[PDB]
Amino acid sequence: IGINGFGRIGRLAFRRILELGEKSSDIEVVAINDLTSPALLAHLLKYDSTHGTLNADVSATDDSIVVNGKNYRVYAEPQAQNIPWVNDGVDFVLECTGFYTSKAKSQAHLDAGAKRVLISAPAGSDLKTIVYNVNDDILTADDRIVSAGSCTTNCLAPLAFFENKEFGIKVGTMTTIHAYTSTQMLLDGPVRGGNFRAARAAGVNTIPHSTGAAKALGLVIPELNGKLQGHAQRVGVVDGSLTELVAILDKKVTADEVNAAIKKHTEGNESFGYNDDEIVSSDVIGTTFGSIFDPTQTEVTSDGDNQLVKTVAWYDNEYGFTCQMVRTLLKFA
Amino acid sequence: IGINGFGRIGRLAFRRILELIEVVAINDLTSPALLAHLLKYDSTHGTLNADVSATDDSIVVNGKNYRVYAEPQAQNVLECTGFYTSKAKSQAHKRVLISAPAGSDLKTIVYNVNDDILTADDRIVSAGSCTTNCLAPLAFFENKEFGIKVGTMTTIHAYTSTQMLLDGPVRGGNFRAARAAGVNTIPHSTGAAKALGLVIPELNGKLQGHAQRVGVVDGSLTELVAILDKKVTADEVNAAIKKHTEGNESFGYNDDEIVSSDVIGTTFGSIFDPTQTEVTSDGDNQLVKTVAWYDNEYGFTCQMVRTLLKFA
Amino acid sequence: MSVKIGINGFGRIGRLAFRRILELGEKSSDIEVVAINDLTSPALLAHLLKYDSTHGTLNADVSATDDSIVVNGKNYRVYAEPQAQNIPWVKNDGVDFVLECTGFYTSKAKSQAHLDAGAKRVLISAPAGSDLKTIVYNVNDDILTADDRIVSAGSCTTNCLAPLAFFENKEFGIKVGTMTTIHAYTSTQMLLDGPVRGGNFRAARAAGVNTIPHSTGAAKALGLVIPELNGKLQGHAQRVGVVDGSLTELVAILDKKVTADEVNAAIKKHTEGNESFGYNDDEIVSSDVIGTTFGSIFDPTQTEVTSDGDNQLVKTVAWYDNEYGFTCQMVRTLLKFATL
Amino acid sequence: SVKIGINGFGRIGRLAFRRILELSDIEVVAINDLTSPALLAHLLKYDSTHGTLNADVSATDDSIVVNGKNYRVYAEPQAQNIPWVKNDGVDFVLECTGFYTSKAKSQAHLDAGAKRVLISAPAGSDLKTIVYNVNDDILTADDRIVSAGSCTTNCLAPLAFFENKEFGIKVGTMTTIHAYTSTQMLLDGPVRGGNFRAARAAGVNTIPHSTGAAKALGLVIPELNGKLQGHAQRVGVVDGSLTELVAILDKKVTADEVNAAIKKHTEGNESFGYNDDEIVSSDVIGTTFGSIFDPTQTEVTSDGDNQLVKTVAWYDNEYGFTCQMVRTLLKFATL
Ligand SMILES: NC(=O)c1ccc[n+]([C@@H]2O[C@H](COP(=O)([O-])OP(=O)(O)OC[C@H]3O[C@@H](n4cnc5c(N)ncnc54)[C@H](O)[C@@H]3O)[C@@H](O)[C@H]2O)c1
Ligand SMILES: NC(=O)c1ccc[n+]([C@@H]2O[C@H](COP(=O)([O-])OP(=O)(O)OC[C@H]3O[C@@H](n4cnc5c(N)ncnc54)[C@H](O)[C@@H]3O)[C@@H](O)[C@H]2O)c1
Ligand SMILES: NC(=O)c1ccc[n+]([C@@H]2O[C@H](COP(=O)([O-])OP(=O)(O)OC[C@H]3O[C@@H](n4cnc5c(N)ncnc54)[C@H](O)[C@@H]3O)[C@@H](O)[C@H]2O)c1
Ligand SMILES: NC(=O)c1ccc[n+]([C@@H]2O[C@H](COP(=O)([O-])OP(=O)(O)OC[C@H]3O[C@@H](n4cnc5c(N)ncnc54)[C@H](O)[C@@H]3O)[C@@H](O)[C@H]2O)c1
Repeated sequence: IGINGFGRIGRLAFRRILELGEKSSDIEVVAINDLTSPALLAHLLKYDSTHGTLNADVSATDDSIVVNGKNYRVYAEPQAQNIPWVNDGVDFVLECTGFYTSKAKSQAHLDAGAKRVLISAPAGSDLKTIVYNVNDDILTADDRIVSAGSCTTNCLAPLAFFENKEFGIKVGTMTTIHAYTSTQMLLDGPVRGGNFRAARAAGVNTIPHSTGAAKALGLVIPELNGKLQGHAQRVGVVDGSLTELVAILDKKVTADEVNAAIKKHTEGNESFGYNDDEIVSSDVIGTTFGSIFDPTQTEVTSDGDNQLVKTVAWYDNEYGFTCQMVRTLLKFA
Repeated sequence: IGINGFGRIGRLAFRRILELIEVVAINDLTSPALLAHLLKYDSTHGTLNADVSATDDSIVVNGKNYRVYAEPQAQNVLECTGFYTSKAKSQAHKRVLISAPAGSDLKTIVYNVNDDILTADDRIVSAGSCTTNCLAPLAFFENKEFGIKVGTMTTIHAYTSTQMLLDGPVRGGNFRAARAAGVNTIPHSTGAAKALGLVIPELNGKLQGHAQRVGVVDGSLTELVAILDKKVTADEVNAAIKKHTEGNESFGYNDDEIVSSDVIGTTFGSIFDPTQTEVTSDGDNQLVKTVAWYDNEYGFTCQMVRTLLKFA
Repeated sequence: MSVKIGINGFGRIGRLAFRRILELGEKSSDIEVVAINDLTSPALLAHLLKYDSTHGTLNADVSATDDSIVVNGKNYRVYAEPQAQNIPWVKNDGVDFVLECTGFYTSKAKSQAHLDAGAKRVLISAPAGSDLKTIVYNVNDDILTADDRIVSAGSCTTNCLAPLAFFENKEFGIKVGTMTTIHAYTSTQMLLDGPVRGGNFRAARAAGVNTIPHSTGAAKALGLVIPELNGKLQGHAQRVGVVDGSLTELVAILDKKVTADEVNAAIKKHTEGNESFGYNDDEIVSSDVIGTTFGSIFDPTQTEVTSDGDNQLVKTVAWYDNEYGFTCQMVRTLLKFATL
Repeated sequence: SVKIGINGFGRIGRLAFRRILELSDIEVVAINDLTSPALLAHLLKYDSTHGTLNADVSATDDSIVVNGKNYRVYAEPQAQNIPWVKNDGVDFVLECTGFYTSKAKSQAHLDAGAKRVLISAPAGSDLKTIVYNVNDDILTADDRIVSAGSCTTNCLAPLAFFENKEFGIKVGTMTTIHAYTSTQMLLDGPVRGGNFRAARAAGVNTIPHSTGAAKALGLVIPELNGKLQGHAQRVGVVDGSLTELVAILDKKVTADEVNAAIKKHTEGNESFGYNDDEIVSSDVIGTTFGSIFDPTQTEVTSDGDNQLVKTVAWYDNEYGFTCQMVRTLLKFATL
């Protein structure tokens, strides 16, 4: 594997692959590309303000990072086609930059000689978007450029998939109360894209924000195609998010009935977990699920024949999503 | 006018009454010196542009004396302590306005929704919660125009003084209220939806909802997801609700794509935000999302003071 | 057949002390915790032990009963007696020794209550006056004797400053010093501006959105830990908007003319194999020390010597996890104090 | 009227615009940045630190409109190609981009036809560094490119100047407990310059950080050249900072004596204020002083003949420093 973008997702992908050890023996990272010195990349891998200090020996050379006696070549090629990692025997590209979020853009990795590309984000409606343990089965040996979806997609998908299987979703709306991310502003100022809300200080604001996670969920769950919409509120934490789903269902239900039906689909599920301890956002930081169902927030509102059903799942939008991406990575082998 | 509880709401009530009626005395659990200091210097709302000092038994603002008591039992009124949230408790205090929900056995007033149910016989009145003053007008005018069959609310809400600075024992013993407010999204109860029946009787039993407490000092928004009687578009929802904001000092309007800190210091109980309106349709099934911002401190406080002035 | 601990105050320090004793396992075998006292339900105490916003989720089986907390099949009786003298844990649970972590018994006279309830010994998780021993493990744990009944583990700042000042003074001689600790907010601070116990104008202010100047006795009282520095240091804190992780800056006039390299090499040698006084030259920031087991971590990258002829100021800096770092120091002092 | 072009409509640039607007025979006529006028108008109107501008703010395709007055917005990354002198009559450029932090770079504004340039940062040793009400008197009619120093320089300079005047500073060290700034990272990641500490999430860290404010204070107070060093701790608030100074003085002093001596130099001083109410960082947000002396934190440590003196001053590193720069801009008109 070649990692393009050794950012939050790229470095956590590296940590996840490393900590899996033998359960990841079928893959091996060999090289990294970013816009930065190997010295700083080694430093950021080692010391993480959100996830703590890597329990491993981390150093840098003029052109690489060294972890536990193993050399990882670092390039600084802004153009994906000019990365010569295919010098390192790269077969697949983990595309984590946010600048190649297209079949047409990620084509560059296939030009540099990659077999396959997995993009760490939504990447259009014209390729497969995989949420592991929802639709990883649509993957075939012909697939060259695949989206691992967004963090919100990996949280919403299993909640919606199993809720719809059990009760039938006619229509739903989503709000994700979502940790701030690296595209946001530390202080009010000019932001790429020019968005009036993305421009605002992330740490001291609730910021309404677009996600396609609901609108595009059709790519992951065809039966929900065109049935969901939603948006995010970016709030003042570094990591840890929850998705609220409000839906009209086919079936009349109670909260207990919704919770027992969804919970059964979490039994032994490493992608879609369960928690009824009344956790809060920081409790999911470092968890390995893409989605954690929280029955304690389930709410069914009924007046005669009209019924609204609220369900909620937590997610570590960094490490939780990353563990989903790595599961999807391993399946590509 | 006696302010019981010179806290966030009590001190902002004092600032609001001053900047506009007159306060004559204050009760809390603290020295006059600290109360004068907290009135003067406010981490959320800035420095009071007035001369503030203390004596051994009072606060002085612009040459005017405001007597300070430290009596825990009110049996020794703007009730802002959070410890007298009942007709029975507030009995201790001509009239009492409680700065919070206070049960189903007295009137709960959201100014510019139901302040007209007030009569000269009313002695103990609830000004409702901050969330009630935000939700009420959004639900009232949305229901008037389109008919709400059923709705759920989520308020993305600033942390408040009942929450914990760091994980620890909290009064009430709630597992979530116990957790560090500044570094958590914390699911949290509000009665604002379930009890909205007290303010808007026809929405009784039609709404539920809850809060997510998030890591800002002040400034909140309410999301309402509803099944309506009428098929609508976002533009149609926004134009219909917006007309009810024209000249409305309690229910304002903003389409500039603001964020939470922009409402800090605003005088509305509720600010409709058309930019977040969302209609989801598959055949005959339709969900409508509407959103209103609120300064849960100063916005709610300006609502309480409007309700206070109507008592004269 | 070991010394049985009652924890009074299952707060930040109390719960982390419990986690530290648990994770030490056999290295803590000559201690065992049997009982807890606080102002709350066992259900909430078990919840707070399990889920920690700063230090993460306890890798253990945690539950509650009507009157206790259960960790890994082991029962820990929970009382809710606000008066230390009325905690029946001596007769009920066999408590030898009280770990006093409430902040409300921060005196020989107040902590006397535990000796009245029948405890042999009390270790206070804070400064507790100038009339009992204040121990910083690996500076002065040697002044402990079997006669000692009520002992202070010092403050977090004391456990950070003490070794930095002790070894700096040993190598160069401190004539005079001032300290500033840039310190995480703590549970005594306010979430939003308002009335605070003690009435302090600064402690009253919203902790998350302010730099708040604040008293520490850590410098003034450092004499209790290091007699030769007695009356030579003063200092104060700036409380800043993080949940945990602090650093102490020491500015001193030394006997010796020095360079930064010379100060760093001399102090560093006293960190070799030192479980209490660690070393880090990776250019870390506050969050990097959250969960570290040192009371103090020397940071040579911040060392600064300012010279104009014969006038010289030396700035040295050490990080500390004011929660878990200090707690690991308190537990080291606990394991010695009980085994005396 | 004094006619101003703002280059860089960032934190400092937008606050400079607010300050000049609220003031006095000074007027902004044009703005240059790398963004839409729509977003610039939005950020001027709504400020997460300083609140909502009490004025009517709108945008056109090429300008910002405030209270029926048009302010042309350019998007020229090269200072020499900003046509604001011929188009808008710009006299003085307020350089607030961070990318022209040199006599040689800011020369570009003089090439585009500007009379003078004031740079909102340290800008080297080969032009004057002015802290208003310390050394604004060294300005002459020949000075065309001037540094306003840093926020920390405007806080430290008066504290050190008046402390040294009264007692003589032999040697000092500074720590500024400083709000996070726009160069810092919202989350751990690659940062320009590659600094291991500047790379770290600003909102959840105390981050040790360089300032030249002490080492280069020689530019403002020549006699303290080589006598001071120091550094910053970047902490998790949006704005509001304090400078601690620890010094060996010529004179034996008490805290009361230090406080009375320094306080005298704050009387009527619009640049170097006084506050003994036991304030905290947020209380200085929106204040107009470059420095606010806080006697409550004064500390003298003595053993025999060895004495350390700790003094402290607060500063709104945004609006306080900005009010200092606008003061230096108005003095430019008297030249
Ligand atoms: N952070 C999350 O919660 C999260 C989770 C799921 C999806 N994602 C997606 O993953 C991607 C990465 O986001 P992130 O949070 O890691 O951001 P980040 O800014 O931390 O990571 C981006 C990294 O890519 C590097 N980079 C940028 N342009 C490059 C180029 N042209 N060539 C090489 N390297 C380049 C940057 O220097 C940086 O290190 C985005 O597409 C994002 O939407 C993020
Ligand atoms: N802050 C908000 O967003 C908001 C908005 C609407 C309503 N409210 C309600 O207003 C009330 C006050 O909340 P707040 O945010 O001002 O909190 P706060 O804690 O700052 O104010 C409460 C004040 O009352 C004092 N007090 C406590 N017990 C007392 C007693 N027995 N006698 C006298 N004084 C006593 C406290 O010392 C404190 O000064 C609560 O009911 C709250 O639910 C809060
Ligand atoms: N937090 C730090 O960084 C730190 C570091 C070292 C020292 N300390 C000291 O440790 C002590 C505790 O501080 P903390 O941060 O753990 O605070 P905390 O508020 O989290 O813990 C105090 C606990 O004691 C309980 N309590 C209070 N009064 C009680 C009583 N009368 N009886 C029983 N339980 C009672 C409270 O309910 C709470 O659970 C203080 O003396 C503090 O100064 C704190
Ligand atoms: N923020 C503070 O506390 C503070 C205080 C004193 C000094 N300063 C200095 O002020 C300057 C600006 O700092 P800031 O915090 O306002 O930063 P900022 O990022 O908020 O502002 C910089 C602005 O300049 C614009 N810009 C960048 N390059 C440009 C170019 N070539 N042409 C035109 N516009 C360009 C950017 O779009 C942005 O709007 C820096 O030199 C900084 O060191 C900052």
